[PDB]
Amino acid sequence: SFRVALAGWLYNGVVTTVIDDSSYPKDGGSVTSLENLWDFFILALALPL
Amino acid sequence: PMSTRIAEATSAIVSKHPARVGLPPTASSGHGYQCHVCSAVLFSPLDLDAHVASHGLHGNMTLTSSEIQRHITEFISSWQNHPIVQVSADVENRKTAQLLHADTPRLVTWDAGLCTSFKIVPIVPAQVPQDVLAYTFFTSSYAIQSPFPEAAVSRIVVHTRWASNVDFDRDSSVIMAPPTENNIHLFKQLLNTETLSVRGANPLMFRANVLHMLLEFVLDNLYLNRHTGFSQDHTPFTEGANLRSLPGPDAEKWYSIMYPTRMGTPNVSKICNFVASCVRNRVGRFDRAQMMNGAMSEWVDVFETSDALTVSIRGRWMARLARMNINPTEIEWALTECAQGYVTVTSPYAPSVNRLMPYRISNAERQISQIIRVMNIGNNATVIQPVLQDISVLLQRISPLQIDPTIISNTMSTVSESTTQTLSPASSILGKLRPSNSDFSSFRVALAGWLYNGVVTTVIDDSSYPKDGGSVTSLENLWDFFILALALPLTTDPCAPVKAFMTLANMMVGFETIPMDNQIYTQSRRASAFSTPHTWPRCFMNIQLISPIDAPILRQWAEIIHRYWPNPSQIRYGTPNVFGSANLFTPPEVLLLPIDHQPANVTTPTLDFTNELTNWRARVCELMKNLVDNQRYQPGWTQSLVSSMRGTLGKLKLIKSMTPMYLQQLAPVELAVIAPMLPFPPFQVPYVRLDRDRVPTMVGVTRQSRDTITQPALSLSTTNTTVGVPLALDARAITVALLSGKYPPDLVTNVWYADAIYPMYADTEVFSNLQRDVITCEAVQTLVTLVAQISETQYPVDRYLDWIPSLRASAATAATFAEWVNTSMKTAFDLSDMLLEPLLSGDPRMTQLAIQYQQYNGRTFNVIPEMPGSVIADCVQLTAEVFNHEYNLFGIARGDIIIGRVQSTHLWSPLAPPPDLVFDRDTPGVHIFGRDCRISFGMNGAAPMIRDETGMMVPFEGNWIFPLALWQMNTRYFNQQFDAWIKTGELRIRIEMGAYPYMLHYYDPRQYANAWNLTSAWLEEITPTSIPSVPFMVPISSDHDISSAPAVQYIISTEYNDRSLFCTNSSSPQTIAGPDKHIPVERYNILTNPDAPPTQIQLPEVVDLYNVVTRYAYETPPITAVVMGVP
Amino acid sequence: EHYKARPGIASVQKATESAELPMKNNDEGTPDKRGNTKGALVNEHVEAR
Ligand SMILES: [Zn+2]
Repeated sequence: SFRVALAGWLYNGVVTTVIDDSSYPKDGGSVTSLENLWDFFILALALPL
Repeated sequence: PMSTRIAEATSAIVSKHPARVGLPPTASSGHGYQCHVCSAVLFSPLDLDAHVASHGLHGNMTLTSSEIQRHITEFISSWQNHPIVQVSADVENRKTAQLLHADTPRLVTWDAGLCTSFKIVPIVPAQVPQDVLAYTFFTSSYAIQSPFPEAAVSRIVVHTRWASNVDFDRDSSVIMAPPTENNIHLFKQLLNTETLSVRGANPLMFRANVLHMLLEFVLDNLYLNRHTGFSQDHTPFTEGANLRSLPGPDAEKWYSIMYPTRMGTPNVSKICNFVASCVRNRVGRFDRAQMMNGAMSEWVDVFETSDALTVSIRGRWMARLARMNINPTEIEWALTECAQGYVTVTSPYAPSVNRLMPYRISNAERQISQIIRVMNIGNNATVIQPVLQDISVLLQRISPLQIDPTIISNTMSTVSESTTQTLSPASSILGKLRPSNSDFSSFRVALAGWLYNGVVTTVIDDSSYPKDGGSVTSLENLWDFFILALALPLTTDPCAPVKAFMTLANMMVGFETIPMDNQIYTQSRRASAFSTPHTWPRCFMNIQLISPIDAPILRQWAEIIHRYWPNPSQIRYGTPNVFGSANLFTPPEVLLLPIDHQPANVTTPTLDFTNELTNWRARVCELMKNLVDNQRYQPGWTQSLVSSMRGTLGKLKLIKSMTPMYLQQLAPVELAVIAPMLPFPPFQVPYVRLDRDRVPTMVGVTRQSRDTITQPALSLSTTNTTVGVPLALDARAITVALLSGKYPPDLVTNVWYADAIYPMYADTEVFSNLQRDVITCEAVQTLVTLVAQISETQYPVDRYLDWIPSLRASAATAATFAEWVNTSMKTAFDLSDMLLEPLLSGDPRMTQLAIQYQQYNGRTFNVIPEMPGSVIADCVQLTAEVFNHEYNLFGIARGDIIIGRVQSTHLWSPLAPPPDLVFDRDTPGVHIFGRDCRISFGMNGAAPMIRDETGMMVPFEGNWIFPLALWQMNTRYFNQQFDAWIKTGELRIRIEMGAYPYMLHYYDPRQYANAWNLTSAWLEEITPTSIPSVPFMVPISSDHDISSAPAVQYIISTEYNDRSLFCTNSSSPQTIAGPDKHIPVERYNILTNPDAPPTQIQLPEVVDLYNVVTRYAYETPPITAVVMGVP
Repeated sequence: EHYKARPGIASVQKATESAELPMKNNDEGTPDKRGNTKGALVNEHVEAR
């Protein structure tokens, strides 16, 4: 995924890379859940690329 | 096998539950265990099973495997949820073993041979039969032993401990071959994992390799000097001097190597000329300290062969150890102060024998190690539990206190209860006052957690609370509040007081209301959820929000908490004279306590009531009586039940326990006696009683700077890591321990402690735990001083090895180099566990040690220990400073070479070339080639061209200047174009290297010689990641006249670095043709200059190879052999 | 030889060979010589799915 994102940087106008649907917290999650906290961390660090 | 079988059975019993996941519930994917009798979906096996059981018409139940499984799951859930069972283990981990006992280094080792690291080796044999001079001239024909080898050429090379007879063997040695042999494997060792050729080394790593070489040199020469024994001289060679006798089988060969000025001078050879120039009265011993009759002299000063560098290194090592020294009287005073008078040790009173007991270290060297071992423990809770358990068992073994619930039983049995009732107050607390899994440990574990509140916080388990909201109308649920109220003050939890307020608030919901802060932390939230200073309700700090008309019981309980919670105090353990002080955020020699201490005044204790832990029980029982009093809270009760509850409370208030008396008078004394003999010193932060503004909210440790801010005080707040971890306990166990205490009837306090405390002050592990801290600080400082040589750190250091080529190092390179440093420093000193590894996780380019905690206000207290010195880093820097001038002795050349044909009959050595044929950038007519260079062929007979820096084109001839990397990057395209012109043309190139190893090929001066084969091999074997050692072609010296023959020479150095040459044509009268050099008189200063004092070294320029060294004879006994105890 | 390349000539050549191939020739939807559009009779969206 890392290097495919790097490669997709060059083809913005034909293909757009979006992070997978199943990488988000299930049901939106809650801040009362450690699992969803870590899910949000991973997602926030992954999105900018 | 039976192991697998019992393991499978244990799993089949204990693994009745799926897992423990933290997520909100869910009908579909919320682990909902669906029943079948009705479509409901439960969220637990036991819940589903109670479902199915309540299905089944309770009157008609019979035994079934289903019922068996139900009861087994219900039973195992409790054992799984017990806190001690949750946090516990039998086998030790690497980190806990490191913390509880670390491999003590071996720092006192002795040497018996002569201290030296430089040896003279013959490189070319002499010609003892010859035509001009009869063989009877030479002294070799008479089998005379000379201190220096007879030979045509004698060099001087490096071999650490070639003449040493050691006690323990440091496993780091720097061994070198003579110059006429390959030494590239000494410099291709650290980061050359990509170089193919066995005879090649990457030039961009000579600096790192040389730094590692100097470190191993210093680590090898760290020994003390033994006093062996002397012997009068029975021959007339000396004026009856006293001569050593070093141990060994072939020992008779050392009397001519140790003493150059003892041979005869019958000849006019070079050796005899030197020995006749020397002085006569500097041999053997000339000083000693004989403090006893019939015992070895304490130390001597002896003249003998030895180098000033190793003499200086061992002198500084001995100085450091002499600082560490202590004596038996001070040890006696220290142990007596630590034991606090309960143990008497004795020291002798007479003329000593000069022991050497290096056990004293500063406070910074101890705080640094405390910070490191607290960094190795953060957030784990399986690394810190075993320490508390060990202290717990030690407290139980040392304490004169017993526990027995029969006291509570007999106290309860006196109250009268009605036989015709449905509620039994005396019979309810007796039931719920038996701890689960019958463990009464939680008392001693909580009592041992007082020593560690900065890294461990003993909270009370969530299971001890009233199970999802209490109720004042429930008797079995009111005893739970009683137990929690008695048990909370003994915990380290800073938020202990807000619980036992919210517990009663939860229990009376619907009877009294108070204004909360949120819709989330309402009054019905579980009391165990309020564990932060942030969550304390406003009605707990502003009590007038609670009204006396609405919530009288809550108002009264809040006032009781604010006015009668126990007060902290201190005990003042330890003695910081011999032992350093390890505590960071408290003053040295002080121990904090969460309860008041008050020394007893009779060693035969009897019961009394006057103490805070009994006043607290009195207050709690009074308020329990109050909240039972009115019919506003418990309307359905009878006068009988109310009077029975009153009686049980009023008698439980007057129970005769020794536990509060104990915790006031004797427990802190035991803690103070146990603390100094503890392998992990106490690490505390202040105990704030009830204020919300001073509760500590973190404890962080830093190990590196952040961006550019070099000062630790500015990056400590933003480059730290939080440490700490809670540890659950058992309120029922703690409260039964508080309620039932007892002393033996024959208790005499002094006699009890005098032999309870003795066996723990007879072992000496505490003294050996200090040398480990010494080596830790030494390692940290050595790493900081070495990494600055290749990187850019924020520490001021001097840089001698800047002329050596080095690469642009990154974090990975720094980490690798630090790994090599760590490995060598463990191999020396012989310890196998972790050392310097906690610092290697980050990058070791901006290291720094510091720690801090922060209050609720935001006020932060930091501790930045001052980095003490380090003899090892000092000696490494000294060795580098000496390398700067004596680099040739380690087989290194300095400067750059000049490839170019020179055919002549002259005998000038290529390592000392005549200055007429060396050019530089400041020479008229020199072409400097840099980066943008292209070659263009010549067509139709025109000569090819190459591009100067300035854009010019020049034919293949003249005097040029290459950076080495240019050739090294175009090695094959340049060979084809240039090698035909260098060989028999007019081209001369000056490759720029800066530093490079070298070999030596000698040749008979009176025959044809030609170095093109060696030169072409070198040029051909240059490679973008390696170069082979630079080969030179040197002539052989000649004792007598010879004939001249042509020689063709191609490679020459730029500056004079033929410095390792010792002597040429030794044993002959003079040298007639070739490189001449007599014995170096400036080397042997003490002998050749009568005015120089005996102890006088000119170190940074010459090592002098002969001087005065002091040999010691000290005794290193264990402490138990000098400080005896009186049982 | 005296020198082994740092990344590796063989691996770099293999990767460049793989990345050097010309793009595929999407053809479905265009007529042949006789005039018949070549491709499989399937829905225009089912094809993209
Ligand atoms: Zn059901």
